[PDB]
Amino acid sequence: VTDSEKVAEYLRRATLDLRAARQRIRELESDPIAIVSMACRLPGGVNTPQRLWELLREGGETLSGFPTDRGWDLARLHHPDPDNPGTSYVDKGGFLDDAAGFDAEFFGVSPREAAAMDPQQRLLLETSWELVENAGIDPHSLRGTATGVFLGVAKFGYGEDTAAAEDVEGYSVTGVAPAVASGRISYTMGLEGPSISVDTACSSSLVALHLAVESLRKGESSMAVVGGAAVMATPGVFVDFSRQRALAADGRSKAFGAGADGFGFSEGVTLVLLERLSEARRNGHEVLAVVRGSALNQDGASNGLSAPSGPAQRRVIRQALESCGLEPGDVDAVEAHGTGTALGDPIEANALLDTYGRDRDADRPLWLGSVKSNIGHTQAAAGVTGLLKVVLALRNGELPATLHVEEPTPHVDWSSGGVALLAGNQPWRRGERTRRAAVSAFGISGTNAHVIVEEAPERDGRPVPLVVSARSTAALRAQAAQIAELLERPDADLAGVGLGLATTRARHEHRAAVVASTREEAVRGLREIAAGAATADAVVEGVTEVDGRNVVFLFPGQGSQWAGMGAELLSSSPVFAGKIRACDESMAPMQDWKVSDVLRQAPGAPGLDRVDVVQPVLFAVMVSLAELWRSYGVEPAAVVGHSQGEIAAAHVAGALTLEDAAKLVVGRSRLMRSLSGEGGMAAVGEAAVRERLRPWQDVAAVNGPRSVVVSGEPGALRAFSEDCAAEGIRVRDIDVDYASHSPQIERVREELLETTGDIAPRPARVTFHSTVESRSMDGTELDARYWYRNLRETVRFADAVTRLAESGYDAFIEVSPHPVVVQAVEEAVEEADGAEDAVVVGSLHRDGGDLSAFLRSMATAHVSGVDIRWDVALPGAAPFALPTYPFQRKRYWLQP
Amino acid sequence: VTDSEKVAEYLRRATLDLRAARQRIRELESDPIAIVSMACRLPGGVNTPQRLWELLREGGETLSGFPTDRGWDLARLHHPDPDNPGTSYVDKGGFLDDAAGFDAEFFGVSPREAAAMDPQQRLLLETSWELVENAGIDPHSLRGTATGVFLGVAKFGYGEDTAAAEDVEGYSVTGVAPAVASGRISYTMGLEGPSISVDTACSSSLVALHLAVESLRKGESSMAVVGGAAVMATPGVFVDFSRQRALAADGRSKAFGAGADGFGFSEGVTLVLLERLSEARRNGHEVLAVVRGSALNQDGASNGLSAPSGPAQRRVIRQALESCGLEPGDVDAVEAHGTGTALGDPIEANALLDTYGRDRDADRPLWLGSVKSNIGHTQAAAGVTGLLKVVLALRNGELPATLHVEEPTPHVDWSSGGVALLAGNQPWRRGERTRRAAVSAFGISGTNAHVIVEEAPERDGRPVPLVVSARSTAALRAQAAQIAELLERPDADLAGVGLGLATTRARHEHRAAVVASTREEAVRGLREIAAGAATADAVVEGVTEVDGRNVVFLFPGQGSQWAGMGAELLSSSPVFAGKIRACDESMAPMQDWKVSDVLRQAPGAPGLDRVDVVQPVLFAVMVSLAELWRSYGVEPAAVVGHSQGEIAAAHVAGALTLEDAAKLVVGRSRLMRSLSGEGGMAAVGEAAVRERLRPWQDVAAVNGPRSVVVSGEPGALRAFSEDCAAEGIRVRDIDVDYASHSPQIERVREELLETTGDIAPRPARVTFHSTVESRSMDGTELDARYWYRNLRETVRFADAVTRLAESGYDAFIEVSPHPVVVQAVEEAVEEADGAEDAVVVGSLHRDGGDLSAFLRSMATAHVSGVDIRWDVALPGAAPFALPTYPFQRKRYWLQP
Repeated sequence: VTDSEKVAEYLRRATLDLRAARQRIRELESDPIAIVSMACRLPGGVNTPQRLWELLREGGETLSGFPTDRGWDLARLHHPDPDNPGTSYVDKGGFLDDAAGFDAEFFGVSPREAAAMDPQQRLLLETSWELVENAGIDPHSLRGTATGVFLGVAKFGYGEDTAAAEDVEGYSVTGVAPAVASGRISYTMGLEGPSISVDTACSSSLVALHLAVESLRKGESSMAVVGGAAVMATPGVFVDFSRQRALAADGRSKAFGAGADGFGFSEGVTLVLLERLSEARRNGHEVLAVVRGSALNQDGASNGLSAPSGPAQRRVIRQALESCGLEPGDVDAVEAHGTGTALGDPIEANALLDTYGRDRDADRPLWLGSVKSNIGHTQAAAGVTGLLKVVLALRNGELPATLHVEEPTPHVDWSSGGVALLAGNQPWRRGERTRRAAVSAFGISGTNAHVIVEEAPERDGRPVPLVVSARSTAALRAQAAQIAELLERPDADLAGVGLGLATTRARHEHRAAVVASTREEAVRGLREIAAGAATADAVVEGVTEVDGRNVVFLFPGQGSQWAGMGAELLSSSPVFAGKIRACDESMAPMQDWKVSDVLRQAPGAPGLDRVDVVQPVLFAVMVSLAELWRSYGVEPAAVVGHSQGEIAAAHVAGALTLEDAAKLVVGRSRLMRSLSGEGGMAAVGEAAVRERLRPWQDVAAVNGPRSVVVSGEPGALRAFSEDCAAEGIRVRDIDVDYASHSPQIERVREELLETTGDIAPRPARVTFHSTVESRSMDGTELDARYWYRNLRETVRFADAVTRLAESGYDAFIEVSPHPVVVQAVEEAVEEADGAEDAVVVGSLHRDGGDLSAFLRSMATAHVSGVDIRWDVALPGAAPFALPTYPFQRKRYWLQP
Repeated sequence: VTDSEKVAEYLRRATLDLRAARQRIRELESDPIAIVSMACRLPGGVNTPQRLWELLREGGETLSGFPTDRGWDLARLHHPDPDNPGTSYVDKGGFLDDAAGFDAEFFGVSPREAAAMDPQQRLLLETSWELVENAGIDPHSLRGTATGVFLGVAKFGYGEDTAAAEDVEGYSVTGVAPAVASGRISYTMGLEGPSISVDTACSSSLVALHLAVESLRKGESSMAVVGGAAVMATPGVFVDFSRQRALAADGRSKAFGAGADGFGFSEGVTLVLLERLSEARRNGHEVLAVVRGSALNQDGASNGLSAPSGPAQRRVIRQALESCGLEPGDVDAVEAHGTGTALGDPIEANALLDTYGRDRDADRPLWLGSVKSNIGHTQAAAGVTGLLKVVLALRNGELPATLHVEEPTPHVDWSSGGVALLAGNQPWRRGERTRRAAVSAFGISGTNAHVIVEEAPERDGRPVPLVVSARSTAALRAQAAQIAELLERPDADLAGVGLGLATTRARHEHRAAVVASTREEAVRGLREIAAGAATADAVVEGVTEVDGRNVVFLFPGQGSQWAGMGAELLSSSPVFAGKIRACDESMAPMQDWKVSDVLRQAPGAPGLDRVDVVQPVLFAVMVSLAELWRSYGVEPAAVVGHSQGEIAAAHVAGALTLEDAAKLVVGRSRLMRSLSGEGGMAAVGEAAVRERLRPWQDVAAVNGPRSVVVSGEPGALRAFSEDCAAEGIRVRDIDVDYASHSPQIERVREELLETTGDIAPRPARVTFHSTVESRSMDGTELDARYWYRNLRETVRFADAVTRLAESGYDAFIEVSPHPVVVQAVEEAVEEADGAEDAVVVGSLHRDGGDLSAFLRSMATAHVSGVDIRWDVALPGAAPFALPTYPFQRKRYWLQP
């Protein structure tokens, strides 16, 4: 190597490090911050951003009379004379419809604590839940994450007049402390990021935003919850501002109007969720808009404590613009404060003229509007409201008109032409030019805040399962009804709805599942759930306390087979079909026919009548069903088998390889077929059975305290059956052409060992509770002699299930094409002194051997706490927007 | 240039850019922050950090009973039964001594507003002023600066139990709003940095500190004010927590003690001043310690809302250590949040053992303590209080012992030995190993904060003026008493105290000044000021309203000469001697003597009798004094001269060069000598004298409405004197051998014009209000013809004085070795229509011409609003620490 190239490599490394350093500096200074969702409670029964957008664009108001359910004494409160004390001269204001409502149980709050709680905190809890739901995130997924909370909240004298009542738990404090406002959100959602509650007058919310941005840029918080709340429980503010004559007589905020005369106050709660743009892209979240820069400062020594200052506003605007490295011609509109104050509006307009309006393009003037003209003035939640207005304008591509600007104030020389007020709705559609806007807030204390916002960057008939959950039956019914209403539209994408329910919603104790192929059946089932009568077979429900289980796979013996089982699954399940094909190829150098042909009943294959064909086929089917179950996230904890089912279990446990299992099954099946028409079996008190059997010499298996199977020669079998039928319980016969688990087996031992003395077991990965020696077994112990013993000795199913049940296992999934052992398992569990909320489920049925039946089985399991990865059932689908949780509210108010 | 050299240049630029970028990254992330000043108000009459240190090191307690001056109904309040409602079973706690006191006038707030004010805000104002003064900074110097304010404060209920009245200004709302708590600090001090108030339970202060550090690093603020306040207006907290039995029976916080049983509450306010270390070093501030890193987080879904969580504490400790890049072995002591709670303390100790205690060196176990055990609980200001104690420990190099630790708690295991409690004071002298400590805060809301701290980096008999000022006479006397007591100490430094007063204190309305050379004269003068009798000589007082003045310079004519004038100045003033020496050099090729000889009265120098020597000496002295005035920052707005004085003025203004002025003055002096013993002058209504003069043929000047000057031949002079003597007012004579401003002069006209025709005047940088033509003149017009006319035509001194007076000028300075026109100027301004507070002052006196007299003259000027740059008088002196303002307090309290 020469000197020049050695210098060049150093230069290249230095340049790369320089680029990385510049990237880090940009990340720390002006990293773009995205917005993922938003939520709001606002006057006039407004609780969705869509409703607010409709109101704004239409151009309505929410002003109304005083509330009447808050214990206020309206009689003495009203008086015409402003000078009269303890009275106000206005009777119009914004208010919330149901501020007294709350659902204590959903948040695990006792009634007394709920009553002691400030309504603000309750509304923040509800709005935070709805916010996290809207973004498309499971609320439970945030437990244990660096998520911050930043709120602007202040006390409004709630419950002070309430006579001191006994309070052992100190509810009196935690219900009114502003810090607890965000502390309780963090506590309930389980967040670990910083929790802060600021109070800087009416600009609090934006202040809370600014801090949050820094936290997100310092890599200290992954997500931020930013917003404000204002719910006045007493009329004190009205009286105080009436003393100063700072209230509009009619109660309207006429921003920049000739008749501006004061404030129109209102309540409201608002929240937004913030994350880094790059992290939003990486996680796949959706983006509504982007934040670029912000600026804060103080008016300083102004003319009076509460008077505004123009120079401070100009300085903060310029700082905000320079921080993000933009120019004043880059902005298109401003959501100015505009509280309708007589003295303030001209100042703000002049500042805007001097900062943006100067040297403005003659054709592209700055559009100026105010949201306070419509919704009023919420103080603590004022700025975030303007931000939300800007976001809605961006999404809908339109600029709502601002009200009461028919006659602009003469004090601002609009002849300059740099700015213009939105007298009517203006299209703001996307195009080559970038869209940007600016939001402002000016606290009475003197702090000012200015923020810049920019547009976001440019961007079959198979079975469908649907899951729904809630914490109460009424809530579950309401949820089902809401989903039904949603699905009745022609636009709904059934797969999208299913995926959204499966992945973007939390799982509560009350659960209900519906598998459907068309929307009509789905809505029918949802109506059944809402009405409380789940008669249909496509609807299941349940209630559970634990989100997990200890799953066990049961592998039964004969009886489950039936012609055509698995035909549909072959075409519908690539995993199952692949397992069957693999088993076919593995079994290939032992025989001619293929299980794949047998299932389809193709031309030229044996039927399900000879042992040598049924046993391998059942083995293959059962293994494939086990693979399918595992595919959906259900990894077994232990495996149990019945007779040759043990083989399959061993293959599932990993102790054996597929080829060895095929050899074993083929061997045993052929050597058993060698005994065609030489023995029999029948079904049925173990001791009583043995005593009755003594007279002869011909016990096979034990399935419970009363279920018993007997085997042996035909003649003695008939003799015993005749006696038993003449004494009591029936003797049900079995379809088989031999006698198993009997001395008859002794003859064929040597050939079996000759054939199968070459298998090489392995260590196990899943507990293999053998039914032969009744204990956990090491994979090494399963040799040819073990399988001879398994074939020879008696079967102990009841004992195995009992040992498993009292060991802490509570879920039992029999892997078979038909339920034949569920009943015995249920009876044993009931007689067992183990977990009482056990769940037992089959896999398929004699009929309905299609994917839908398997999904119904999985839903029956899921509604009982077993985890399922429903997303697997919905390949290629995209999630869909859904409504929020239907809270069941009650009244909680502390009255004097 | 070879390829290698160019590649080397590219490489060098890349490397330097990379290094600068890494520096920028470090500045943004973990730039060290310095502490410059601190202030506190605490129980037991503790109002200074020094008192707190004394208390802690001695190991005292401030516990006391409930206040009796807040209106609380004590009889009903106290009761033993815990469950009896509306009563408290604890009767001891920490309280401030003068919560109700406040100085209203100083902060410019009316008594009614102050009464409506929350005491917290008042104490915040006082403590903020004291904090800014302690740093060694003029509070008025922060006006128009980007200084942020961050506080942790919450409401307690001042004013709810009173009746609403006429509040036209909104005092009821403004007084109690927490946002206004910081808004008022910003407003009164004229700061433009962000003002933010937070509430996060007991950890609010450290959260504010974290935010302030972030803001300082971002460059958003130049300096930050951080701290908290907690004043208990009503006994709600006590009764409330009594309902829960959460309070200690004795009210003593036995942190980490076997007897810990609950809380003990106290009131307190604390503040600290922060700025980047490099900025403090560059500006030259004092550094008390360095803050390195901090971390905030939340308990998350802990065991209950109010319960603590150890894992969160460990996480925040690790984040705090990692933020600045340190190791647990680098910390020598921690100040826990030990509140004396049985549950909490073991958890915190266990968390500490797992982070610093793990793998800890066996010869330096981490020292553990808690300040709360001494001053109880401070709630909102708790965190910052701990930070205080550490800093003091750093400054004094000692760790105070902790109280109530006679028997450590058994729940925690100290056998590990990684952590040890501070049973007794431990020497902590500065040495090779760096000293570091940590502070912790855990709020009930669930927010946990951790911070790290490090020690700061390593580092005649002339006259002296002492200045004092205040907004009230009583405050001024109190200040003077404080300064005298400071000087009475043996360690007191005179120059340091003088400079500290000059540069580190704001200048207020009422002012006083004492010039002294020894501490004895100083202390006596201060005592006389404190007595209210300014009878002494080296003491001046006054009251001024404006901080500036339109100053004017006055140059009198003959009369101010005397023997020995300027002897002390030649030695005690380099500027004066330099200017006079320059004049001598400029004067060399016209004469032989040096004016220095005449002033020193060196042998062989002409006496002050011959007119050919007197005038140039006055010229030189006047220009030298003008330069002396300039050097102290007293720049003249305009100049005015009497007779030859204009020449001097012309040099001060800049129209004439020193050499040219010497030429003109020497020529005039010689031509006047040429007419020795041929004329006379005498002093004296202009009309009354003009009507008298008609008979003869000889008027010289006009000094005022009655003061007039006459010149003429000896015979007519004596005749006029005889006539006026037998008619009334006297006629003073003048010592001179000629007649000036008369037809006599016309003889020597042409020779004067020829000799002095080489001058080349220039534009004048300062207004030159010529008295020859009664208006301002440009320099270029001042030719030899003009100067001949000056020597010839009458003077209009009074008219010039009046015109300058009514034109807005208010301060007149007579730059001369003796005042000869002070009375006339004072009268002239009296009958004018300008400012009524015009100040007039001389420069020296016949009796006394040393630097001290000139300083007294400048003090007489300064006490009337004229700015002076005193620090020039105190070169090299190191500033000295001084006490803060002596607030005069009155009771303001809203009673039920």
